[PDB]
Amino acid sequence: GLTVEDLLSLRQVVSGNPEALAPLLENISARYPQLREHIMANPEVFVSMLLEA
Amino acid sequence: RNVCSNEERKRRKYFHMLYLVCLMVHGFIRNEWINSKRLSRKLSNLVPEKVFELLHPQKDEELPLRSTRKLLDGLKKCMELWQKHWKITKKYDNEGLYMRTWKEIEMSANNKRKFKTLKRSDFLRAVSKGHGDPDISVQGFVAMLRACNVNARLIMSCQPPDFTNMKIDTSLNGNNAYKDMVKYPIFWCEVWDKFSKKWITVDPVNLKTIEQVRLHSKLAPKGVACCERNMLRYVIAYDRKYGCRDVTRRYAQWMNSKVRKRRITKDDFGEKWFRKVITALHHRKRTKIDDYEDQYFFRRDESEGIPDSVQDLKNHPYYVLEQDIKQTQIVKPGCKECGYLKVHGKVGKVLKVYAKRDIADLKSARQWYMNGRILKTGSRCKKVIKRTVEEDERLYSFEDTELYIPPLASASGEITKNTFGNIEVFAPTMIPGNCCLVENPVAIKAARFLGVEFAPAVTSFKFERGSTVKPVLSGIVVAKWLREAIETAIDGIEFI
DNA sequence: ATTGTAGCTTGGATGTTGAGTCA
DNA sequence: TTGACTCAACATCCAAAGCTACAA
Repeated sequence: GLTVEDLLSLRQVVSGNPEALAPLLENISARYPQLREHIMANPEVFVSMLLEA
Repeated sequence: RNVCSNEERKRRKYFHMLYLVCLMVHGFIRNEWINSKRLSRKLSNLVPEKVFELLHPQKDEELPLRSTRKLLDGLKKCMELWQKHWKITKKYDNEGLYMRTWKEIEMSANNKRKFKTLKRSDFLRAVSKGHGDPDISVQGFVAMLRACNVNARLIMSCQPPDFTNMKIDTSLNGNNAYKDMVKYPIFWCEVWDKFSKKWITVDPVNLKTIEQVRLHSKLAPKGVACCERNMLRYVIAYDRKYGCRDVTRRYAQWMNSKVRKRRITKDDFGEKWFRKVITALHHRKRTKIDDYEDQYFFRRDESEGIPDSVQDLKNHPYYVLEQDIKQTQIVKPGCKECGYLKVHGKVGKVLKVYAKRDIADLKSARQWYMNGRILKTGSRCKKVIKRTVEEDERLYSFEDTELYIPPLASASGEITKNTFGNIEVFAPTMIPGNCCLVENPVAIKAARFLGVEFAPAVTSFKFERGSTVKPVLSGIVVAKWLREAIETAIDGIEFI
């Protein structure tokens, strides 16, 4: 249940700028407490999210 | 001391997972980019005809090895001309994709930084011009080999932060930091050799070698310094056909004893989680090559054998030290040790090593009832153990136990209940065949309101202060034909 | 008031972690 | 440069259906 802007940033970093992962994930995981439980139970959903567009 | 809180422990485990997933997705996407047609038509022109023929030698019946030979020579010549192609190599701006410390990750959020974006087109342009860090270099190389229609994998040694490192201060030695970090690569290449039926390891940029890994690999980092930024635990292979295979086994000499400790897979949950990620990234059907590689991994597993040190046998997936057999375990009849351990530090001191497949777990009668099992007629106990005010508890094996079948409910749906007026239901087995368990805070109030025949369900035991255990009545066992009636009452509880 | 309830101060055995010492 | 010790501070697993005093 994330925004368009964050999923866009995440895909752009993952695809071409993964050296910048550390601070982005710091921000996102600090702003999305729910993400923890999502990753733990449904990692494939997250993967496919990133794999779209 | 120097150990952080448990909250930090869990935060590090979660961040480790998240980071790993992101890295693996990065490898997938980069492997897509590598498949770009626009790029391959350009890189194809870098490989002379002679070399193409060497990369696709004629099948040699009498002695397939000679063909392997010609293949390897082509790969070598490809490596040579790749040096000619690239020319400019850039340094990694900040540790590239080598492992970062927790302190570094903590402070990275502290200070923001401008990041020059790399789009697919930028990647293609950089690879064609021959400009970039060693990672982009090797990636281009894999793209070239693929342009020449050879089955070349991109290999990524994923370096998430180490969730086993529980230190607060995680400082690193600055002396030769970069040189030690770049001593071994993060990305390299694997090429399938159809003649010998093995993956050949190729690092054309960093170590500039080709090897046919048997037991030892030149690419696994060695030395405490080097393993502080390069902890080999997730070596991932991406192929032409968008496959994704965990290939650590090839490059880790001690997968089962050492590496396992440092992997999220060390427990059942992480095992399933990682299998889910792989599957999510594995976009192809199984091939015969997979079968060959699995046989290779199986032989590598067979020949890793018992580890040389006591620590490496703590929580080993296959072996247990005699002294680590729990008080509630026995050696399966007729079995013995499967090996020994020379104890480093004591002359002629030796420990007995058992295969875990040969250790049986025993439980007492009560414990079995807690697993919905009673003892068979004339079962004899296998072990006797103390407890507290002491007490001699007998232990039995699974084979001495039987599945408990509770009596059926009557026609009217009346359940037969224990001395406290409750039914104990610790296992699905323990629900009567013609009954169902309804778990709900108000399932009791509901069944009482309908005046129907039920039985409160004791599903577990709450341990609480004072000194006293308490039963957890989480719901109701009713006959099956009354389920929806109960479910209706439950749904309308506000109206009672 | 002869019942309803707040309060009693999970624990005890066993494993994990990093630091340090030794051979 | 190796690993087997020990130390101490937590963490984690696992048992498995109360008891007293006192206010109302």
